[PDB]
Amino acid sequence: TMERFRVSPCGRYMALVASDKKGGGMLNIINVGTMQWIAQARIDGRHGVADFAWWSDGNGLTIAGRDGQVTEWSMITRRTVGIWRDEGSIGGTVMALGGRNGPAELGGDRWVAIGSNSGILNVY
Amino acid sequence: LFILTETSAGYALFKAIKYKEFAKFDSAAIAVEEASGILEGKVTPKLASLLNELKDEKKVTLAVHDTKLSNSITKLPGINIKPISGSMTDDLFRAIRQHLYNLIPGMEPSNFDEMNLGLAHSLSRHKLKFSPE
Amino acid sequence: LTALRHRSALREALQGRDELSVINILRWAGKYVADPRYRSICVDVAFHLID
Amino acid sequence: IVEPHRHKGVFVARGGKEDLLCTANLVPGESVYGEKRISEYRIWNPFRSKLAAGILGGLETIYMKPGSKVLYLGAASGTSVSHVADIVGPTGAVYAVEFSHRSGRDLINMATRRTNVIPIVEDARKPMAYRMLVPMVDVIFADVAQPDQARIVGINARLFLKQGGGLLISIKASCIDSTAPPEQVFASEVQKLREDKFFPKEQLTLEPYERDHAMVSCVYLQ
Amino acid sequence: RKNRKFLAQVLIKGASHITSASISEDGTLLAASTPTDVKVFHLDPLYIKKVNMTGTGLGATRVQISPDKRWICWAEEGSKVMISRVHATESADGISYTVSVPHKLHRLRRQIPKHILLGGLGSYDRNVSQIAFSADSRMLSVADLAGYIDTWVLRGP
Amino acid sequence: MDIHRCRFVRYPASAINAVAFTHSALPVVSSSKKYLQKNIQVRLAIGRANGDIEIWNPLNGGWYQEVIIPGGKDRSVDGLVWVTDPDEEMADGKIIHGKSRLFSIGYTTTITEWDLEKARAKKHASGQHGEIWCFGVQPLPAAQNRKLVAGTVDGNLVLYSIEDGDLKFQKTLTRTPSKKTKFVSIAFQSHNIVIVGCSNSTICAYDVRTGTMLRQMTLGTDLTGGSKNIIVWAVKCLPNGDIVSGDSTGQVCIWDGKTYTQAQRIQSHTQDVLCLSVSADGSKIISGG
Amino acid sequence: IISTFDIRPIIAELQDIDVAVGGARGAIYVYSNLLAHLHTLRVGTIQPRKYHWHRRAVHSVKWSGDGNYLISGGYETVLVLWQL
Amino acid sequence: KNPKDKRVGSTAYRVVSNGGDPRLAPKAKKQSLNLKQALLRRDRVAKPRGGFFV
Amino acid sequence: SAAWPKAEDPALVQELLDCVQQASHYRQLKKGANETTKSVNRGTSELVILAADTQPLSIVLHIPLICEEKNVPYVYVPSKVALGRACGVSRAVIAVSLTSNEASDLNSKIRALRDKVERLA
Amino acid sequence: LGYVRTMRNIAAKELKELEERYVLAGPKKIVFFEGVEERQQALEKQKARRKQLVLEKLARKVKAARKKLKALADAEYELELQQAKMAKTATSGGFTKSGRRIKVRERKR
Repeated sequence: TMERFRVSPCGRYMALVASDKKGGGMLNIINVGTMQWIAQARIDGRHGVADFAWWSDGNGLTIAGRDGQVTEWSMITRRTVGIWRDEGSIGGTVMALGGRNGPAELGGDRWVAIGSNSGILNVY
Repeated sequence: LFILTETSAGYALFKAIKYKEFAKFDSAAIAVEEASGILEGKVTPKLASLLNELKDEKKVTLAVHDTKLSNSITKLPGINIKPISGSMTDDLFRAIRQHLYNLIPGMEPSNFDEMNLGLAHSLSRHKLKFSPE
Repeated sequence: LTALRHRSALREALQGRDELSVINILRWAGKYVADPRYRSICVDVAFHLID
Repeated sequence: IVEPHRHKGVFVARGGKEDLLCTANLVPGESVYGEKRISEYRIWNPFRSKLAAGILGGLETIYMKPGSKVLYLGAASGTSVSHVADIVGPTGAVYAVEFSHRSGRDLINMATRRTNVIPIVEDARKPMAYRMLVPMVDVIFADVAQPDQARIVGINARLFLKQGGGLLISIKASCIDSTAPPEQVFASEVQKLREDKFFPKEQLTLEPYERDHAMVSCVYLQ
Repeated sequence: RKNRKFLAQVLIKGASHITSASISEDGTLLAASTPTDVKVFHLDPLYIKKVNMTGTGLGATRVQISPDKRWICWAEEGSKVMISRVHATESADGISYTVSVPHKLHRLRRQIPKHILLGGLGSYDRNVSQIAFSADSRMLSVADLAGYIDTWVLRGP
Repeated sequence: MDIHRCRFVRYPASAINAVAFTHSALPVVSSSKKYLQKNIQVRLAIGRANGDIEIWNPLNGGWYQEVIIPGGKDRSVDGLVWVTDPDEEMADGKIIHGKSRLFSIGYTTTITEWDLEKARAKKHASGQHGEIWCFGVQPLPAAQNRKLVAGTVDGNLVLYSIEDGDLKFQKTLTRTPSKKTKFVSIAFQSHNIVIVGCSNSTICAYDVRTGTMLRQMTLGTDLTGGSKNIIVWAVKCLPNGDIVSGDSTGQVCIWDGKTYTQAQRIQSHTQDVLCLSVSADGSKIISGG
Repeated sequence: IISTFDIRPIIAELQDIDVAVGGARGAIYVYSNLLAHLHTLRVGTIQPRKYHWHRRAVHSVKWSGDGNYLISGGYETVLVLWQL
Repeated sequence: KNPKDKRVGSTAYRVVSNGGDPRLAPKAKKQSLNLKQALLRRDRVAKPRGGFFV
Repeated sequence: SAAWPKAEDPALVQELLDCVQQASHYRQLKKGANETTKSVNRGTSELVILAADTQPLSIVLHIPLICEEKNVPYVYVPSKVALGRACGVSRAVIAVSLTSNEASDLNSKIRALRDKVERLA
Repeated sequence: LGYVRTMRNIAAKELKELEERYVLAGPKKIVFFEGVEERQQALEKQKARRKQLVLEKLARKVKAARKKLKALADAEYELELQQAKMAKTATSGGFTKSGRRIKVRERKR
């Protein structure tokens, strides 16, 4: 499928969640100007990738999988910056990421909001 | 061949088949201090009064079956004879306690199991206050 | 079998067999040499089986 | 009417519709864990006792008589060890060993009254911690829920059992291997004892009373 | 095709495995060593019987039979070389073999330091790899993995 | 000299199941320090499927087969592990090298210790559990207190004790919830972290002291054929911390050492990777399928 | 026998090169880093990565863009892409 | 092997048996050895074995 | 610490919480420490899941004693908030106890799940 | 529901006591030997109505007590489903009379 994707705010890249669940989801990252594969970000979960969001400077992306694992994955070093856990999420459904004046090495977005399948939305 | 036997009351030594010597004791609250002193392997007055000879080491041997007690009494410089651990010494320390009815007319012509019972109650209640209630 | 004569591999197709399947291909060759619509291919298979 | 059983120190009480097992109370006028008593005889319950389930199953000998020496491995809160103490009498002595602390609490609070038991709150996998406290015994009873039960029995029998001694061990198949057949689990435990230099005399299952439990009665070096 | 002949197949009882074997020069005496027992068979051109061994029972790793069929030398537990005389008594039916009680011969105390004997694999390189008689069996030799060769001579009556 | 060539002696070949060196690596010394490592006995043990355990000697490229110790009928050898102590020193500066003991399993519940001096089996140890399928000796950081960890069929990681010429079933660390989890390979990342592969597509990372579980690495289905459960036949650990694992798809996965997640999937073989080997400095990986 | 080669530059300086030599026996040998191996008498051991799929000689080998893929083509009428 | 047990109808009298494995090796379980093979040949079939033979 | 039958593997934790959610929809579940203690004492309880994130951990330690006396399997999950919104509560539930009945696919799941807990023990 | 719970506690205690009494009324054992000779010697040594009525009686008592406990347990489960069907908000649990299982995926806020 090509259904779920996100274009970067700088417009240079575009990430597509690859339809391969199997206890962990990957997403292939495509240069927008030439429409060619340039990277791939794989996170471990149970059903894959719930959602994801590009950082505001445009380099990395934060991938919130199902079963609570959220992963910051940079584009410069092209490997995972870090993994944290949503508080008590039995499974994530959506995520968003916004604001300004955040941390400089995590994209410069201030707030992340992760909504789970129970109905609870945590804002960090 | 000095062997080191520890019962609830006292010690015995069978160096020359037949028993050679002993050390007896009864009915005190320092018996539980003896019990803790062999729970670790510390200095013990009954141990020291047993191993205190005046000549020298004459052959470096002392057969004690627990390695912890062996290498804790190795470090004492009061007599500087070095003991040996349990080199699968099942036969010696099993046969002496099964045939320990031969020993009983020697050091304590009696039945000394009431202080064995008392030390068991004292240690078990000490651990029941270690898990306090 | 015509495709295996055109692609040069009929000898490769026949050379790895065992006793029962050689008997099976011989039985097909015997049963179907009679039709002159594939007498040529059938005789060629029988050549390779004899060799 | 009370008769003594084939096993010395064990009594049965017979009536028109019942047949119960019982023992001779060492402290008369006193009960321990809420057991019926007949005038003084305490009724032995095979549904709470491993050993009393063996005797009603067809245990040929129990290796212990009044005046013997039994080491009890796994004395869970002083339930069966009181009846074993009443079997061995005042000239006998039962040495209870129980690592778990709550059962040690109830075991010592039981063991204050009956003086012929001595309780040891120590791990049964470390016999050199109570080698000072335990003399040579005649019988080892073993009801401990550990997978190296034969190894615990082995080290305690190499340090405390007499030549030609007795072993009554209760084996739990769902503790040792919960997937194999229980016959295979029990045969492997018998073979482990046999290479551990016992001599298996008999094995019987406790299965009107418990589920997948064996009792191996064996002698040591004879 | 008729030249060779699959003559005999001897099956060993038990569950152990044949560590080594040896045969006399005329083939009437065969000896096979398991790590439990050392078995000896007598052959008649077949007809095979089992010569009763006594005194062994701990197995061996190498077995050699003398060219005059009088000495049977094995390597019990790898490192302890033993030997036994066999007495051959003729009769009206034929020859029969009685093997004597194994007379262990002692190997020379070599000078090896204590740290070498403690460390490493221990006394692993003591077990004899080859057992060789002379062509007239007046002299034995054995050799192990360490490089040591120990020889013996025969002193007769 | 007249010769009868003879090919009618059907000597049976037997499958090698376990190859295990004495020392995995020796410390590098110079040519002026060549006399220090002359008495180090390096031997190679090879265990075949007919239960033959036979010692080789590398001999600086000589490869001389020294001893063959055969097992009985219906007896195989599956795993081989040498346990080599560190270098002890005497009072005078002389070096006692490590006494090396050979342990094996035979598709049973029993770990056997072999006596290479007497050329027979020295000891047996067994606990109430399933058949042992994989085992290894805990690496050095303790000094005299080293312990074997053994996985098995029904799950439970049993732990055996070896000290002062002893081999006894000490305890059981943990067991899996699912009874259908079979432990097929085991390798230690450090002194206290054991990496086990399982049959239910997982690579578990247990911690030996408390017996706990750090993380359950997982692998997907095999999409080449049927039989959805992948089987991690061989795990091993790089010196910098990463874990290399060959599995049922013929892949070789590189797992991160600090996070216990995968960093790479290398599709290498067509059928399944059966054994791995890792260079001593961590520079080369050999995979055999 | 070298049929073709493609070099990619690892970079506004020139840090390294990666050479892909498509040989006439069918293989594609990828020499990963060359200027840092021959910059340094003595050199360290260099060893190409072999990628063998073509039966006949490989006609063209090229690196693709970012450098993730190695595209290639031979007599067998198939454009092949090494994932790499 | 082992002598089979004799049941009177209530009890079972059986000879103990450990005389199979003295010091040699324990005998491999054929049910476990065939299980590891069945994990190795999952759905795959053998190639035809030999040459020209019935 | 005192939570020794800990469920640390996330696959097993996900299986436990999925079976808790299914039993909660079947109304075969007892939520809370007091209701768990009542079900374990009455003997209707098939499996019991405690939580290890309890801030005084000693307020659920009495349930291991009653489960040792009644021979039911207990297991510790990491997060009480996860246990709570697995039951569907919108509070933090520190102990839950899921019961059995005559014939259910849920009862088969309960038997397999307590087999996995016995594998942990 | 409270009445059914007390009766179920009483009936479960009666079932435990009756099952204990029935077990106390009425490849199990394995004996090991060193060899075939000792096994055969032990085989040579082996070669050398009231209970039926009272055990059938205790068996019938056990079956009736199990029926009573199963009936009270089904009653307690039906009453818990009645609580779920009559909750003040939409709660899952129970089947409708058409057969479709009630399952609401809302959270209790």
